[PDB]
Amino acid sequence: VARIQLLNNEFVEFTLSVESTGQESLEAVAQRLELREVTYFSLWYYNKQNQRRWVDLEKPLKKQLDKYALEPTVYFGVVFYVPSVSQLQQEITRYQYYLQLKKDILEGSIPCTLEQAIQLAGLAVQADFGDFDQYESQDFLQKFALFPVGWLQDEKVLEEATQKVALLHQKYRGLTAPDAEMLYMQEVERMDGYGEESYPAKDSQGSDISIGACLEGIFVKHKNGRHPVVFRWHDIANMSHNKSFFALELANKEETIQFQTEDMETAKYIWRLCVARHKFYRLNQ
Amino acid sequence: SCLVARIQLLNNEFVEFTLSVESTGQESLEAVAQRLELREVTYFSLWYYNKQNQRRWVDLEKPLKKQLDKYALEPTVYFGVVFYVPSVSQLQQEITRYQYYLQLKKDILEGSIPCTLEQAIQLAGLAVQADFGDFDQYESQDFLQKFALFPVGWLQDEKVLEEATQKVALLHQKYRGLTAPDAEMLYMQEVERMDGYGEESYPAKDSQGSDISIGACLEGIFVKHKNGRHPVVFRWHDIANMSHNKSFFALELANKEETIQFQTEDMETAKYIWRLCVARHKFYRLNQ
Repeated sequence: VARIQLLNNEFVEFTLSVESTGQESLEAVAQRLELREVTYFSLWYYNKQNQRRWVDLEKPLKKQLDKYALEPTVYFGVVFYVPSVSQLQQEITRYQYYLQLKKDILEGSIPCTLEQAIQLAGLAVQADFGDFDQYESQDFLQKFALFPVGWLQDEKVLEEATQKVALLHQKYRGLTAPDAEMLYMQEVERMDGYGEESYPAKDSQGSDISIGACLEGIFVKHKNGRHPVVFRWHDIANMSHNKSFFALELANKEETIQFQTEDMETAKYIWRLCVARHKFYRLNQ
Repeated sequence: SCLVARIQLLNNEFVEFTLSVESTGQESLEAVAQRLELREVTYFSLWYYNKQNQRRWVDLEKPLKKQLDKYALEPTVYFGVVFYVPSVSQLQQEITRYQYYLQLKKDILEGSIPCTLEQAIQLAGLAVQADFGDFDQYESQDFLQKFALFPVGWLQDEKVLEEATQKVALLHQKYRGLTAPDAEMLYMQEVERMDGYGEESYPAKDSQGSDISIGACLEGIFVKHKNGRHPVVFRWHDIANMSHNKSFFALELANKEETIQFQTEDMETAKYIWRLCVARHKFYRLNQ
C-alpha cells in the first residue's frame, strides 16, 4: 500500500497491513536493507504545506498519511545524529548514515564553503567510484556534473574546482569505500549545522528566533546572531507544549522559557521530537 | 463420570449443563457456537480460572471434565475471544461482530483495556445507542441509571460521575438514528486502537529473577515488567524457535547464540505459554 524513497533515491513499494505502525514500516525497510541498528533512523513525509515531518513511529502510519500528507510517500532517513560515527557498529549502518550526510550537504542543511565542497567531493568520489582512472575521470566530465546544478555558475571556477577534486581523487588511491566513507563522515560531523534541526518561533518578547535540537541540547538563535544560547540536555528538567507554545524548564531556574510556534500542531510536533532527542542523548551520552 | 458445569456467555448470562467424561473442549465450544448461531468460531474459545486464579484457555482437543477437575477452582468456563483481529473490519458476519462487541465492551468495563474518563464517556454513548436504540423510544431515559456505564476502580468522584452520566445521555441523544451494527462497529474501532487491546500476558520470571509478563503480539513476543523497567518486543523474524523445556519457556534468537529464558512456576505453565504463543503466531501468520 506504501511508497518509500530510500537514501539511495530509489523508490520501493512496500505492502504492509492497514493499521500497521510507523515503527512496523521502519522495521520492514531495515529488514530489506539488512540494517540492524535501526534506532538512528526513521521516516518522514511532506505534510499538506510540503513541510517535512518525521512520522510518529508509535502510531498507525496510513492514518498519519491520509490526514497530514499530500501524497502517501515516506522517506528513509537519520532522525538521531551521533556525535561520533565510530559509534556506528556495522558497515551497513555506516553506509546508510553516509548517504544521509551526503544528502544533508547536497540539500544545504549543512552549509559548506567551496573549499569544503571540494575536499568532501574528493573523498566521496573515492568512496563512490573506487580508484581514480584517467579515462573514467574524463568520461565522468560528460556523463554527470560533480557539483549541484546551482552551486558554481562560473565556468572557470567550476573547471578549477573540478580539477582540484580530480587531483584529490588520485591522492586517495587505495582507500576502500568503507574507509573513504568514514573519513567523509568524520569531516561532516565537525561542520556547523551537523545534527541540527531548527524551526521558526518567537521568544517571550515577540522577537523572531530559531529554536531546535542539537548534539548538546536545545538551542535558540536570535536574528542578532550576537548571542546564541544552548540549554544543555543535563540542565533541562522538563519540556512541554500547550496550544502554540513549546516550553522548557531548567534545573537551575524557577523561570520557565516559553517559545511561541506557528501552530498547536507544530508546538506538539516540536515538543515530540525534542523529547525523543532528549531521551536519545540521555541513553547515548 | 458427570460434572455439573457452568458457562458464562458474553452477555454475562450463566448457563448450566452437565459434562460427560468424553466431552472435549472443541465439543463444548462447538455447542456454544450452535446456541449463538455463530459461524466464525475460530476467534473464540473457553477459559477458566485455574487453582492459582489465573485465566487458562482450555485445551480444545482434550476432554473438558478432566481439565476443570485438575486445574479449575470451580466448574465454570467463560466464552471469550482468544484471537483478537487487528481490524474488526475483517469479521464477516453480523453475529460475529456482535459477539466481538460484547467481548470488547467487557474488556473496557472490567478495566483490562485502560481508558480515560473522556474515552469511557464516548464509548458508553455508542454502547447505549447500540444496546437501547434511539433515546426517544423511551418514556424516560432513567434506564441509564440502572446499568454500569463505565469501568470501576477510578471513578469514586460522585460529582464527576454525575456529569459523565449526563454527557453519556447527551451523546446518546446526538446518536439518534445510528443503527446498532454501526454503533457497535464504531465502538470496536475505537477500542481496537487503544493500548492494551488484544494483549494477553502470562507470569514468568526473567533470568535476572525479576517477575515479568510474557505474551504474543502481531510484532512478536512481548515482555512486560509490573515495576515498569521497559516493555520489550522480540520480533517474530528474530525468533528462530520457541521452547518449553522443563519449567522454562525460552526464545532461541536467530542470528545469535542468545537464548532468552523465562522461568515459569510449572512445567504445565511453560507448556501452556508455548502453546498459546504458537497458536497466536499461527493466527497472525494467517493474517498476512
